[PDB]
Amino acid sequence: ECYFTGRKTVSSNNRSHAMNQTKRVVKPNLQKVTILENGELKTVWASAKALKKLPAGVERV
Amino acid sequence: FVKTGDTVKVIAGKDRGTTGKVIKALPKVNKVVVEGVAIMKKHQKPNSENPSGAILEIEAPIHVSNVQVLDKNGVAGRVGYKVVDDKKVRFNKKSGEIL
Amino acid sequence: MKRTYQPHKKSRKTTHGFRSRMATKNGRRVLAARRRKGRASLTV
RNA sequence: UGAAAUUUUAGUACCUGUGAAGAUGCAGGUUACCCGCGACAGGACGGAAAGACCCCAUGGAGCUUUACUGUAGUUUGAUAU
RNA sequence: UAAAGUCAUAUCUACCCGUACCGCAAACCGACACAGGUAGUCGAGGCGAGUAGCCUCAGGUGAUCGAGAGAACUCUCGUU
RNA sequence: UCAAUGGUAGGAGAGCGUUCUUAACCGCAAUGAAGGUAUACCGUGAGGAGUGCUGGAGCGUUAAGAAGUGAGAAUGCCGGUAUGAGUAGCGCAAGAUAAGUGAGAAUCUUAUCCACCGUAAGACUAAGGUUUCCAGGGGAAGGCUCGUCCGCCCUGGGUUAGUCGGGACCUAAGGCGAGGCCGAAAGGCGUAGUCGAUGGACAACUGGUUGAUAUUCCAGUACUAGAUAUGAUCGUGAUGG
RNA sequence: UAGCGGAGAAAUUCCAAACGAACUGGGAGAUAGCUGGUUCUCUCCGAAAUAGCUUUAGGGCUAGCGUCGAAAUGUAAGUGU
RNA sequence: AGCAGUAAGUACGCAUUGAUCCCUAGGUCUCCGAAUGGGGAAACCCAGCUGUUACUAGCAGUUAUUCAUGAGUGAAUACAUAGCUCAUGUAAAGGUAACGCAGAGAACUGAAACAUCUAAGUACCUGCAGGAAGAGAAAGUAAAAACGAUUUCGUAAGUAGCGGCGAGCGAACGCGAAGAAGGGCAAACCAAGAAGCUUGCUUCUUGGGGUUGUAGGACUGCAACGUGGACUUAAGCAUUAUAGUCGAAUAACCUGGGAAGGUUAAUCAAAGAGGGUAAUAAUCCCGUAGACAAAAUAGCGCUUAUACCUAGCAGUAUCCUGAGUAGGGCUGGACACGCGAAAUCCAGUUUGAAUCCGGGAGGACCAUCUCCCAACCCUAAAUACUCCUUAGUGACCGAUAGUGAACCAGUACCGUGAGGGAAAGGUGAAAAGAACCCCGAGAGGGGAGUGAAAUAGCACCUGAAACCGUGUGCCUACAAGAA
Repeated sequence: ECYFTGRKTVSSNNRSHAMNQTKRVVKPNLQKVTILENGELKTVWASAKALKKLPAGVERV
Repeated sequence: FVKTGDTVKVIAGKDRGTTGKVIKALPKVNKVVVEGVAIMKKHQKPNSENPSGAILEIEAPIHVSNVQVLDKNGVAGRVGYKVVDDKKVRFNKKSGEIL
Repeated sequence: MKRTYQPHKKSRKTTHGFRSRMATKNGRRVLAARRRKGRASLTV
């Protein structure tokens, strides 16, 4: 689970050929990273969308 | 009522018109033992406090409807009360007003 | 022959004591069903 | 001292027929004082068992498979890391 | 480390729960004063290897409707 | 007058009875409402009143409306009563007499014999039972029968520890588990730690004692640990080893 | 160690007087072309048990077969001889 | 004006001086339990600290955790950091009637079977909340002038649609009614500080600026409107719950055990609602209609300055206006929408703008036109449901009903457990409950007496029905019946 990436592994539902009414489990991107040090020094998970928008504003946010 | 009391009429019921002194009403009973009135008698065993028994002229209580308080000239009715003085003044209607 | 329950005191508790039933967030729920009904007792 | 199962109620015989096609109770005919009591089992298609055999249900379960659909799982490749 | 120690010495104290009874059982668990089950420890003599028998120790018990009559029959026993 | 009137599933029409209906209409009722009961009336039917009696408070009318609304019958249900049937059984073992007890004794109590078990059918002790123990009294039910007896019932007492078993010690198997781990969530895992005896640690044992408690009450002997009172002396010596 | 499960010297064996899928509560008065049950009084009229189709044959959908009402009476059709 | 809950049942007593009682507030509040000093099976054990007061005591309090906030500490390793310690803040854990929201989410069914659908995103489960919640201020709908946030209801209307186009599911628009409130911020800028003080800093902190659609603000102009809205503060006013108070209006006769019934008369009137009373009451009582009453009590509402932030306005130097954002690919889902011509929105994943000459919508989409300005936040009101508090209402129901439960019901009882789950009210007006006497071991009876009544005698009104009877007139012991 990653906090500032928003949501979690959130449930969904699977389709098929002439769909058979099934289920999926949505998983986001899971990366434990520790990028910046503002007073941070804090390891935490992240998602790759938030990785590519680390240079959006994510050094303190 | 308020605490009876005095001689008290009995209009309806088994003994019409009978008047008799009261003090002992206990209004939670909602029917009043009055001397002379509703003459119960008990065939009691020859036991403690009466080693013969067989006769107890204790008398039955009769309902508030058949209690009728008179003011002191023997005049009953409806108790207008609290009306006159410091805490409370009892009286009946068409009455000589005394308590 | 042999029957089911020949319990001892540890046996009569340790499934149904107030902390046992209270423990797992679940048995206390069905105890609260037993309270919202409110039968002769609670814990046994 | 004292129950159970039990059942339309029935003072409920026999033969020969008849009949949802095998009679106690029906037709014809026969024998039978009334009521019991101790033992017995041929019936009363005796009970107890909405057949566990067979069959049916667009009935369900379980099992099997190279039925059809899938699922996880297993193994590619893409692609952010 | 100075009586913390420390022994003599002296007299007090020493908490809380459980403690009765039954328990191979009419209280247990077998709906029952039920013909089951139920730890463990001891468990006499006499013969007798023997904790098997068998009769009496110590000990405990008469276990719960009976009398008749000895049918047939039914079942446990003894014969041929 | 003529013609019609077997009739199931079928369909149409009509009417009865119950209850509530604020309705009104309009009475009854203690001289007896309702309801019950007998009844030798009437009505095509369903149904209706009359009288006798119980009985002592609500009920009836009419007309109309509204309906949980018209009872046999389903393993219908619930409650009661049969039936079989005075039959089965009376729950694995033998008592016996005399005397008491009482009102009433087989079955209660005693005496005296018999009998049985006796590696038990003894005693003592787990779990269990949760007062069943004992004393006195009683016999509504219970006792598989009786019953003065009782594990039945009323009342009252009865269980005593520094050393007995546990806890104030430790810990397995295990459980819970702050930290942490992962996980829609709840959660599930788990380091430290924490409890967890059936285990390992440790002082008391003889005699007497009741209706009943005894290693517990007390005679005798202890020992364990601490205390305060008291000549030490540097001593204690840890979670480490 | 708990049911989509467990255990299992394995039979489909057991999982609290008891299991090829445990027990308790809810869904949910699951469902049921199949069984049973159906309650007051009268009058009048009065059946079918067949065709056609149907995963249909012990069931439905029409049509034939009743009943009542209405519109006229194809200007008589009907039904006989 | 007696008290001495239940109710007998006793006793010391207690009390118009004012009790008992009613209400309001305060008090203490055993233990467990969120349960929390530590352990622990619920009614436990063992503590530590601080004073107490005495003891190998006792008392009183402090000592669970997480979070937040400080303070100190300070390892590898110098600072630091982790980590540790202390202090402060119920915060906050927890119990929860029903409604909500959000996540997670089936099956059975039905489709005459069934794989698509349905059931329904419902059953369940978890979390988050309040008195309601969400809900919301157009990056909207619509299509011509057409309006102007939402919400609920009716309508449109099963209309448009979708769908093994089966079986089904299913709108919106517009209109009608209720209810009818929008307001901030970041941004841009301006000022202050501190700082990359690497100077001119181009990041942070404070306060103005202003929240925008026909653009709006900043820059140049320039106006003080009460405001839950530009302060839903405090002070008075008023009144309600929260104790209750007063409160009218009648006599006789007949009957009976008893009148309110029948009969004779009279009254009242904001009270002839209803309930008791031995038997049906307006005038007997409670009451009732009205009319008064509360200090404390929880409020509601009105007036007051204050409890504070807003306006118009012309012009447009340039900036701003909500970036991984819209979008695009794929996989989903919701939207009536089942991938379809598929809109439009929201997810994962990937790619990625423009930014006022802008951008978006107008059911693929390309131009013209209409409307709007997202990608920042809050918003009462009309609505949903009651465990609850009364005020109550009944063509509700009368003890198999009515709550499982009118009764010591969730009781007994079953089951180890989760669970299940019963049966039962009525004497008499009043116990006035049968003194005594006799039978009887006792109970029970029988007399007496009791009461209107004793078939009325303690599970007692009324008492069928099956069952058992006892008496009774007739008939049957040569008979083989749906009786």
